[PDB]
Amino acid sequence: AAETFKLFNKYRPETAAEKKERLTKEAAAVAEGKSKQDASPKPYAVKYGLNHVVALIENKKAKLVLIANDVDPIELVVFLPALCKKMGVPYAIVKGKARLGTLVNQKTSAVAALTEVRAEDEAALAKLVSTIDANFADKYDEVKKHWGGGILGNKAQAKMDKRAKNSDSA
Amino acid sequence: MSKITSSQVREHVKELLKYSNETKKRNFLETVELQVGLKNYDPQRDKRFSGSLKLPNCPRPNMSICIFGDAFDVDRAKSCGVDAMSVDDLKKLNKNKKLIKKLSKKYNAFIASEVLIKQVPRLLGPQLSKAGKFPTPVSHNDDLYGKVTDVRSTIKFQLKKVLCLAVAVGNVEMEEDVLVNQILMSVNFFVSLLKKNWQNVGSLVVKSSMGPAFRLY
Amino acid sequence: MGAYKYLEELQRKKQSDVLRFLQRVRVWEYRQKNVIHRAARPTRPDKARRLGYKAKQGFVIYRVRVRRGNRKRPVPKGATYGKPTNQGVNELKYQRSLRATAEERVGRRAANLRVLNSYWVNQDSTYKYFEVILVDPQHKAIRRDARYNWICDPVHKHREARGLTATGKKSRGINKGHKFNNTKAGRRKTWKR
Amino acid sequence: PKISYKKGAASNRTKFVRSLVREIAGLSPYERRLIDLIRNSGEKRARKVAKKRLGSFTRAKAKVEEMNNIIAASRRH
RNA sequence: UUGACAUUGUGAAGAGACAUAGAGGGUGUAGAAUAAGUGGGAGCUUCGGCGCCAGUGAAAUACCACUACCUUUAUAGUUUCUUUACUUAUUCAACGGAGCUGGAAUUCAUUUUCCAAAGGUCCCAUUCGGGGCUGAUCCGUU
RNA sequence: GUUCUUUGUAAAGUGCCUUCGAAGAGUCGAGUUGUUUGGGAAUGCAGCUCUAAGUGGGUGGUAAAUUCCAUCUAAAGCUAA
RNA sequence: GUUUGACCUCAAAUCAGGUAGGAGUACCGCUGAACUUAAGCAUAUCAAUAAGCGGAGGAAAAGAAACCAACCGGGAUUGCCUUAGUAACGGCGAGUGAAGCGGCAAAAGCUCAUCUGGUACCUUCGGUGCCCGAGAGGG
Repeated sequence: AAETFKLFNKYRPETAAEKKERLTKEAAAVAEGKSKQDASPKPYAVKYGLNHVVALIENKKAKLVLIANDVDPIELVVFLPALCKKMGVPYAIVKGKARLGTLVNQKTSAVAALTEVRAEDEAALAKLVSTIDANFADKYDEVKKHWGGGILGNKAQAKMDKRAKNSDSA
Repeated sequence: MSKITSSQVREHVKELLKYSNETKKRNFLETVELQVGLKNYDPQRDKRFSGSLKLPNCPRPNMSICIFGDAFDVDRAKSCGVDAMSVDDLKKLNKNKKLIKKLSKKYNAFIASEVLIKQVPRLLGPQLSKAGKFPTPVSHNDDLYGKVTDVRSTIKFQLKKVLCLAVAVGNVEMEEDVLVNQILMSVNFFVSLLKKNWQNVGSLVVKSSMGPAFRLY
Repeated sequence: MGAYKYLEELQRKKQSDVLRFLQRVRVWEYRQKNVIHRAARPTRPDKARRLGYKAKQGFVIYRVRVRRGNRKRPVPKGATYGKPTNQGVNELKYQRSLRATAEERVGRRAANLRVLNSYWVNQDSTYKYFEVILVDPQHKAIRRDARYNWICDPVHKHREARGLTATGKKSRGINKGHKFNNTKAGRRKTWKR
Repeated sequence: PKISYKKGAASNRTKFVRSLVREIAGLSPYERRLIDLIRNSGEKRARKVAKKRLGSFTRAKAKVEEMNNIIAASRRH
């Protein structure tokens, strides 16, 4: 339920998640980076945690972020969807908090996570940014014309009883 | 066409919009040279003193020809002929009374002002009548004709509380034009009584004859 | 500032909407749950951190619920017994804050701990909700860290009853300077001069 | 709401810039809240009324949070 | 006892107004009538109309802004009040829809209501003994 | 007074260069109801209601334009004598 | 339609480890009288007294300025001194009653927004060995 003034909803069938989730484990796992030096080039950076993620977007280093849908309190994640669009940084929204923690190879859940610098996977990653705009290309008309609910069986029948009503009775 | 060039919401600065300056040169469509004019909404009151009346001297003319008739007595008639179209005696009031009114405006002496009084019924309606208020009587009559011909312009508050006068021709250059509006505003802004309330210059607008108007800050 | 500033911002607001939905739904949970609610997380991270909240052993965040209104005084029905100046049931108000009563209640239940801290976080109508930081003195984790170390010393015990807490200082009228102020050094300190 | 007009985003920016000028002016004799009303009320009342009504209520919401943070930042730099 | 405010949501309109855009008219002496009150002003268009001219007067009646007031429209509003409808926050007290088949009724028909542990299979066993499912029912605290 | 012994690194002074956040919201402030105070339109605190900005802000003993003066950054904390 | 292993939120148990409740005379935080005074009395006074309750320590409590200010300077906080029966309150009746400063006692400025537990090892306020859960910038 709720009333409500607009929050959050939308897109994650599992397929689109799953490709992004394997590409995040490979975002960490790709690691060399590498045993000599002082200066010494990367492959991988993965940073977890809501604070690290927000900073790296503002720094414009992040190639692609993930946010969990399942975040509660809601107001932790809230900044990033808008913020990253300003920056032109793509975001995916995974269904569960727990899932996001496992792929980033954390012990615990992750609210948000980032890939900052990928490794040799230019084409597939670009392919997922595009798939991510294919699911929510959107700009922001945010969104509840009020929703909340799903009606209840007795009210739903009342809806039907009211449609009959307009047709001959009222 | 003319409307698109102007922006109603925008309030421009004196140089950017013509007002008197560049853009309205484009605005004034007509075949003949139009005058550009200045308009104020003045917060001012019904009281006489709180009215705004005085005469500014435009640096650069209205560039219209104005034919004077001026009636004077003594060495002052002689003085008149130097910078005046039609020198008039105290006798001449009977001619203007009969029918002749071939003159734009009239200027008179203090001496003359007794004789003047007869003229007022005919003059007062067009507001041609001389008054200290619109500086048309002064014994330094010679200097003052020089000013009106140069193009000293007249300012009268309405009962409506708008104040208005023509500033120049649209055709005159932008640089020239800007100087005249400036003097005029400066002259307005001083005349302003203390007794008047908040923002003496409520609104400022200029237009051409035909065209749309743009507002100035 | 960095994450927190957004969260903190949302708090400023609260008729206002993204916070406002969260909280309206949280009101429902709040009415069901007890006077004592220990919680893992600050529904406040922004306010909590400045709060010196650091995640580290012995630290708890706890939510407390205190009634809203004026004061009611005993003994009704058998009304005193004094001149009209004395007289007051509803007329009088607590001098102490609702925040301060919430701290004393929390500390009372959790005898083991000492309150660092009080932050206010939902208004509904009948109830006022305060989320309290209580800090373990006794263990070595809190102790080994210098920033926290002060809480532990025996003088601080029962700081909330004593009025030493930030709110307690505030309700003395203490802040912090001169005229406003003078008899805030203590109440009893003027000592009937 | 959509359009106004004329101008758009530039007009939205004026409406918001004007509202700040009303709100500071509204602060500067204190209250604010009744004064937000009085400062608007002692003025023409059209464009101004609509901005004030929102400002009280909901009150853009997400967009304020957005704009303020950009301003904070760019006074940060 | 009684009204207001917080608690605090939904939207039907009846009635009141406030953006611009397009209309109309604008009740002081005389004046055919439309001189309300402002800048301006010698033309805008042509089969023309108004100034031109009538005629009076303080001032005359083209035309591009303007704008007090009577009134009324569009675009896409929004605003109070009701009431009056509606539930989702909320409070207090302490089942719903489908499925058979039965029976009543409509509609030519489509359509639309009213009502009311045994044995089977499987899995160990393949041996007694056991367990799972089925055993009229599928879906989603009052 | 005597005696043991690690690398260092980074901090810090002095001087050049731009620059600037860790700086705290139902708070600041308001009304209407209290009680307290020497506190008087001007003490402090409670309650109900409402409610900012973000280098902007607060103070300077009533309230309102300005430049600026003069001072200081709340809503956090500790602390010897 | 249906279950099983795993992720995190709430709950209950359990034993371990760690601490509190109570107390000592007064000192030391809130709620809160009256007779009494004004030759009555109702604001005021008694009095922010006594009491009651909560609770800490060897002192407690307060602290480095969103201070002071009425100038031009001071520069954390107590106390002492005196400011002063001044300002201010008040049937402006009775009464009530400061502060800034000046200078003393004594002085001090900082600090926020890998940790722990387990077992082993020792010279056991420690550290090593492992395992487990969680004021700022450039050269």
